[PDB]
Order: sequence, then C-alpha cells, then structure tokens
Amino acid sequence: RIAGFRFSLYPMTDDFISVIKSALKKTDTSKVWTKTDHISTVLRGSIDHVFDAAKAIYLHAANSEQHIVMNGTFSIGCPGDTQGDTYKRVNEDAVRGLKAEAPCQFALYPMNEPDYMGLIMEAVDIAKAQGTFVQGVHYASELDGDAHDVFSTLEAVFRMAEQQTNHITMTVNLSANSPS
Amino acid sequence: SRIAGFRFSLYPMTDDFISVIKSALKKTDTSKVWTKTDHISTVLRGSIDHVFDAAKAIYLHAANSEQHIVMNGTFSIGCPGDTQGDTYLSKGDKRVNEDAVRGLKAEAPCQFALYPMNEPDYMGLIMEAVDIAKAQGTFVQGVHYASELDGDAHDVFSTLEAVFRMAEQQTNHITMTVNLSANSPS
Repeated sequence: RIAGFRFSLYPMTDDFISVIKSALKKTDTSKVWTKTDHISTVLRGSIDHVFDAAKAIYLHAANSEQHIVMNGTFSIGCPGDTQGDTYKRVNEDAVRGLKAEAPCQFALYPMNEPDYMGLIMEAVDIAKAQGTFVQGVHYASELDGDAHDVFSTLEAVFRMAEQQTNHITMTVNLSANSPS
Repeated sequence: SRIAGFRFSLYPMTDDFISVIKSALKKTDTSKVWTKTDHISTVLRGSIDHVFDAAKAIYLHAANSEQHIVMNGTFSIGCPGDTQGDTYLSKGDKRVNEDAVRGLKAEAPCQFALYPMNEPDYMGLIMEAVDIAKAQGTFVQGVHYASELDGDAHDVFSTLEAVFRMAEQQTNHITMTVNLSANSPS
C-alpha cells in the first residue's frame, strides 16, 4: 500500500525556475522516492513521508514571499500499483517554525466506492471539526488557515477515506501569497 | 439536466500574470457558459460542447501570449445532487470560439486522470481512454497516477473530450483532471 503525490509548483514570477529549485532543495526528500518530468513531480513513500515532503515544499516555496501555487493529486491503492518506485517526519523539525496561509480547494475521489458521497460528506465534517473548512463550491471543498492546519486536515481526510476504500485520490490546490 | 463543468486555474510563470490571465479570458467568448471566478480558480458550466470549446480557446489564447503558462483543472459531470442552476444551455448553438481559434496553434503536452465514480469497471474505462488517445495519435505514455498526451492543443483537447464523452456515456458521475503546459522552457 504505497501513497503518492504527483504535484507541480507554480511560481507567478519571472524567476520561477529559481523559486522552484530552492524549495525542493530546502526539503529533505530523503524519505520519499522522487521523479520529475516536464509537466510534474511525483513523490512516493508512506502517507507520513509523502504528506511530510508535501507540506515542507509548500512551506519553503511560500516563505519566498512569491505568489506560488501547489497543485497535485494524492493517490493510494491504485489497482496494480507497481510494487516499486517507493521508499519519522524528517522535515517536521526544519519546518516547525515556518508559517504560511494556505487557502485551498480540494476534491476527494474514493474509487469503486458506492458510498463515496458519504465519505466526502464525512471529509467536510472533518474539516469543520478542525476548523479549516470554509465552504463548498462547485466540484470542490474550500479550506483556509495556516499551512500547518490545512495540511493536517488534508491528511486527516485522506486517511479517513484511505481506511474505508482501497483506491482513493484527492486533488489539492493551495495558493501561497495570493495578490488579492 | 446533465450539465458539464470545468474548474481550472491559469498559471503564467511571469511577473505579468494578472494581465496574461485577464487577456486569455477576455479574448475568449464565454457567452455559451456560466462562469464564476474566485481567488483560486475559475469554473465553467454548460454543455460538454460549449465547455470544451471555451477551455480550448482559453488555453490557445493564453499560449499565444508566448509566455510559459499552465492550465490545470478538473472536468466534471453527473455529480449526485448537482444543482440545475449556474449554467447556460442552448443545444442549438454552435461552438462560439471555433473560428476565432481555428487558425491558432499551441503545443499541449498534457497529463490527465479519469475518475469514473461508483464504477466497478473504472480501470477498464481508463484503458479505453488510453486506446482513444492512441487512435488519435496523441498518446505518449503512462506515468504514476496519470496518462500523458502530446501534440497541438486542437488534437489534445479533441482527445480529452473524446475520453470524457466515452466515460460520461457509461457512468453517471465522472471527473477528469488535466495538466497542460504551454511554452515550457524545456
């Protein structure tokens, strides 16, 4: 049972290649198998390491004061998920002090799950409990607050679904330093 | 009744992003779709036809600014309890951006994932998607959690719609994420 996170970092600035390269340097991806191509980067490890690396990359990039967005898909349990390309929360210490607002829009997709609308509803209540929820929009749920919280919720919701359905995915759209 | 939707974001990797995004949307004729924009994304609602017409036009216009921009978003249709509002519907209208962007070009390397919900045979449909991509000559390969496409936007968007329609036909609720990179430095 391998967890993954195919994402992309989008820095809305002329020096985006720099911005990107930096955040991925300041992050201890020693706990996850990584691979990048022209369109995106995929992380494969445990739910812990993956959500660990993910929050670390967002925090760094966000602290660049640059308006940057993290867009990716968390996946686990894919039928026939190759048994390869895989590896404590290493970045936990380094990022503990880092702060950043994480307005987010996510969508949970429990696959071949008859009761999927129920799990999504549960997902919301989880976000309402954690105080991160904000509202529902077409095709997604809205969150906010500090990146440490938002990411807490995302992982909570992921595990909740993860424990009920074999194959689930969850897309996230986090906007760091939005102009507005 | 069965309204299609597209929630997306435009990511221009340039200091002049606010302008690039405004021009792409402004240059696109969005009269055949309901639209709503917030701090994170823009959502389009209407028929599969008008939604994909708008999506492709927006991509082509953004791409033709010669800046490195990315279109990331999700196509959805058939959501249980999906409201019947927030839409523009007119089966009798032709795609409004077709002639405007016909003469436009832009490479659309893309990574996408099909999600047929509550569908026991969802892995098979994804396989069908891969075969549509090949018969169209846009298939490049498969990667973890996604299928890859390449070629001009007209063909890539044509493939995405073919895939979307194939699945929409067999399953009630399906979503399809897309990640197209235009003018990438690579």
